Amino acid sequence: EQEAHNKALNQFKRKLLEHRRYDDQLKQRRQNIRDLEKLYDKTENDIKA
Amino acid sequence: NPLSIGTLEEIIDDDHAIVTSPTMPDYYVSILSFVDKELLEPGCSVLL
Amino acid sequence: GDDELDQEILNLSTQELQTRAKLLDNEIRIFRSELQRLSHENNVMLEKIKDNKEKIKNNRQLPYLVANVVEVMDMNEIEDKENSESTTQGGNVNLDNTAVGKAAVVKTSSRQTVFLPMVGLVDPDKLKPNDLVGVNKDSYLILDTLPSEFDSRVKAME
Amino acid sequence: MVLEATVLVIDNSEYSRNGDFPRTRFEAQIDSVEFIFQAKRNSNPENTVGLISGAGANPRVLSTFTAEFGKILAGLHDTQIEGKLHMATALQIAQLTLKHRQNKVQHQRIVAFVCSPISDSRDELIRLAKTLKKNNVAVDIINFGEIEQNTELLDEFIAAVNNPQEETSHLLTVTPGPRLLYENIASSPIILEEGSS
Amino acid sequence: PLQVARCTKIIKGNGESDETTTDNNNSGNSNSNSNQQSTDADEDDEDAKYVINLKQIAKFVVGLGERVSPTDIEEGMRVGVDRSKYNIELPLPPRIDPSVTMMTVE
Repeated sequence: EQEAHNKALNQFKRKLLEHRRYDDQLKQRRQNIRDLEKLYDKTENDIKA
Repeated sequence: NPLSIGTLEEIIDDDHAIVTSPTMPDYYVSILSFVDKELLEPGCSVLL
Repeated sequence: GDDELDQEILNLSTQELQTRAKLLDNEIRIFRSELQRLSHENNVMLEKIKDNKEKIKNNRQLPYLVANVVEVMDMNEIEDKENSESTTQGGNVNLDNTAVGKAAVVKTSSRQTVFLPMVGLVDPDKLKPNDLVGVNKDSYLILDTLPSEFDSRVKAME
Repeated sequence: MVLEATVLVIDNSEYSRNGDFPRTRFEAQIDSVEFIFQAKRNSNPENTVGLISGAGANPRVLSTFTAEFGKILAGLHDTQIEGKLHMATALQIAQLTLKHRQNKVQHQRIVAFVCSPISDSRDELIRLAKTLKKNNVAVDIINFGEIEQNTELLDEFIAAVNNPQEETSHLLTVTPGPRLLYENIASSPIILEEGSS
Repeated sequence: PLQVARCTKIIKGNGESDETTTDNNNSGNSNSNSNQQSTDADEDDEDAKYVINLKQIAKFVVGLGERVSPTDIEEGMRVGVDRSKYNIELPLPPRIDPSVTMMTVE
């Protein structure tokens, strides 16, 4: 390493990965609600029929 | 009452028969109560 | 990582990276609230899917009439302010009042024709104006599609 | 304690889009609602908490008592942040909320956040505070809005309610400066809250 | 009475196509119909259904009863169905169009 306080930046690199994967999960579950919506609308028109 | 006229097409030897009625619908009837199966045999007109 | 590494010992000071990390603790706190919210919402949603589709599954099981389709003549889809039909009616402001969605006329083997509002699960791509359909015998709604009928002597050719 | 039903009164102001807690004060409050909710459930699960807002300009119920946090959170999403909490209307609706439940085995507790300068007449609120002691209700006033630039009217009401009771009111003072609102309410009594009997 | 019918079409238990929810028959058939489901991913299919046309000339979709094996269902075979909700009780000898051949058996 360069620094011996780069042992502490291993821990911050670790959070960084977490923070950018939680961004990716918020946009995943909004695309999963958009799929449970078309399937809910698909079955709701049958209820009206 | 009424005793419904059918026409007996054929008998089966398990106490049943297939009637075709002149009113259309066939029926898988049972030969039960006050009947000999020796007075049955193709061409009969029956009381259902 | 493109922040907080040996790339940024060169670029920035490492006490700025000490304070960066305690702001990524603040932002993943906000994001953690927001993910649990969206899980919870999908837990409400899946049981509203289950609710609708169980109904369809009673109708789906036996017995049901077997019929052909006269024609799909349709009616304009529902999204309008005055009617949503293709044939002009008396009076103004309608959309569900006597207005109806797409139309399929089906001809029975009990020998009649019924104008039913067609099932919104069965497409117009699944209806041809001769197509052999199921119809629910208790209340006439196009239940499914089935393949074209063949007489027993034609089955006996095979 | 435990066996306690809590109504949260969330203030909605424009004193809460101000930089006083990271990333904002409104975002701080979100974390706080949840921290409260988990502490009561984890102790005993026969504890439910619901949420009212001061959104609009007359308080609406978002959610009644529930054991599901996911409910409280979903309704907090639904908000108006230009609304204005009025205290006097919010104590009366909360008392009514408390009288709408599925079981009456639960102690009566209100935790009302106050994040605006209070500007409701003192004289009325004396009467509403003494109405609470005759129903066996306690009220935990979290102050972080009124310390900042305003007279301390809420202090006197707390004293009024205090009498020998199963659940007796508490005054918790939370710093307004940045020190994380969520951590500070967690260390203050919220589950180790005593009677006075 | 059991209403005498006649099999016009054996539909197989894989590629049944009774659910058209997540299947086709105007461009498909697959070997499933319910195992392609993403709606909540559940099997809501019965194996083997059959097309009878009645002697009343009314066509209906039927299946098996409580002890009716699907190994017994043969084309052009007459079957008995319930006079109420049509379901196969007892299969029956094929054909009923002959009946003047029983008089030439000697």
